[PDB]
Amino acid sequence: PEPKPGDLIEIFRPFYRHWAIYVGDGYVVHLAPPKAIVKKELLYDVAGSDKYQVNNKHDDKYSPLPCSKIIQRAEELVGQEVLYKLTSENCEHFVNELRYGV
Repeated sequence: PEPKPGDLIEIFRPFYRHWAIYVGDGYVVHLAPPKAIVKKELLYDVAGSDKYQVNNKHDDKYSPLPCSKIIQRAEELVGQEVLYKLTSENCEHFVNELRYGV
């Protein structure tokens, strides 16, 4: 089933979860090493063969930003580097910041 634009994507990679944000038409916005940059890539490629799901876990208590703001922000961040560690705590924080705001 296809994710909605703005949906948080939890990719069950072996021994670690990788987070992304769906920005429509098959694409996700996520942090990746090409030292790590914000990339706009195909969900097909980012998920690979790994199991994944939509997980807007904080939607029950927190209110998501309008889907226009989620996409404008996520896409206007693409290209910008992050000099911090690619921890699942940080990958979750990065996407939660895009969906819910600061």
